[PDB]
Amino acid sequence: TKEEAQETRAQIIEAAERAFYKRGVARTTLADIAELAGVTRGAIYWHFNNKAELVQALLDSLHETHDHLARASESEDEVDPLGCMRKLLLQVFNELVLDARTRRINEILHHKCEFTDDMCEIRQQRQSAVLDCHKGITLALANAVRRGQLPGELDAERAAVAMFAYVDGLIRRWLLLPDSVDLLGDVEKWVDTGLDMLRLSPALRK
Amino acid sequence: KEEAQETRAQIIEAAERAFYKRGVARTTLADIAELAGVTRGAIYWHFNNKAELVQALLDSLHETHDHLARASESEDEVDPLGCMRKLLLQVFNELVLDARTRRINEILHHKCEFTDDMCEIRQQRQSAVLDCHKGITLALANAVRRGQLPGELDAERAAVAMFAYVDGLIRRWLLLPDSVDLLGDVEKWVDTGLDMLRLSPALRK
Ligand SMILES: O=c1c(O)c(-c2ccc(O)c(O)c2)oc2cc(O)cc(O)c12
Ligand SMILES: O=c1c(O)c(-c2ccc(O)c(O)c2)oc2cc(O)cc(O)c12
Repeated sequence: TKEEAQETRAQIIEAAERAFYKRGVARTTLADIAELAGVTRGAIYWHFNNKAELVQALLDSLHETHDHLARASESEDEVDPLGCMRKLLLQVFNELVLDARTRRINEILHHKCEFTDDMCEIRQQRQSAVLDCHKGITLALANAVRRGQLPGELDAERAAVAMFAYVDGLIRRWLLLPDSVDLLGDVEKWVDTGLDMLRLSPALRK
Repeated sequence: KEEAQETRAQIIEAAERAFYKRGVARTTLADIAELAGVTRGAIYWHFNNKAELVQALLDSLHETHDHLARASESEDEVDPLGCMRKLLLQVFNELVLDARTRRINEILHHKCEFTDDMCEIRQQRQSAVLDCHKGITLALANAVRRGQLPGELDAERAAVAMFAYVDGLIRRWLLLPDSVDLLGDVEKWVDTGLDMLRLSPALRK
């Protein structure tokens, strides 16, 4: 039963990471993920309708580790939301450098996953996630404005974009040129540089 | 002319269409040649492989901006920061206004995988970004050797932070266009980033 279904789902997802990583999403089909996993073909199709659905499963496995700190950062009851957002970003960067799984998935998302008309769902998916992530940072930022943590007149919306843009470019930079930027030693300076932009930038106000 | 000089240009325009439609990984020279109306032999004449075409698209982005870029990185110039702000203004303008620039960037960012089959693509991108970094740092060095940026700021970590902000903003606009108002609020976006290189203590040491 159940136990055995939910072990081969883990086996499928794990061969998917390895296969998308070696060969990229474009030219890896479910047929090939099946063989690496050792499962059958019908195993995969019961589990995952198609490739876009599997890509979304990997992208979802990234949320688990950061869950708690993000919903706390976002609740208007919490009294130190910018410190919750700070500590999230520290955990996001640490996990990236320490957890090879997390780094591998991010490198698939960033450097091995094309947007083509062939599978529009991958693009669509991604637009949702960045919108989701946008919705959260905004609420959290608004919370920091009320709590007088960041300038009281701040554009929460444009600040959320600046910040997402900075964190995303930084992750991508290090995925590309790791031995350049020591993300694990200065990790505090990287998170803080971005956060400074939100409290000091006049361009982000009004 | 002779035979065509601008067969090269016609192959490049077909490469952008092929790559934009179906992405770099599953585009062959045969697709590109069929699309260009020439033979594969005519392609190998200008290019040894696909990675070279990808390189040519990349290199074509530096043409419009190279003047404000060269002006920013020299000592002679009076206004180094104002040249980075102008360059970045032109970068964001060309992107929103030119479809070709927008398509080349959407190819680079969202339509080109880094794989073992073609490791020259990841390599060419590393060098391109390292090249860009040497530049940003030189531009940031003379600005601090002036009234423009705080004294003894780590030129290099601010170079990374800025390249990262801009690169992430561009990619974000390509993903969700009608969410950044990239054109019109242009001034604010460029400045949000440049405010970062002064105002931020974390960028100091
Ligand atoms: O939660 C966040 C998050 O996940 C990311 C992010 C960006 C790219 C990735 O590849 C990734 O794994 C994470 O940026 C953020 C930036 C913020 O200011 C606040 C956040 O809460 C997140
Ligand atoms: O010249 C620059 C440039 O080109 C880009 C850039 C980044 C990502 C792209 O995808 C792109 O097309 C351009 O960022 C910059 C950031 C700076 O601080 C200074 C610059 O001079 C540039």
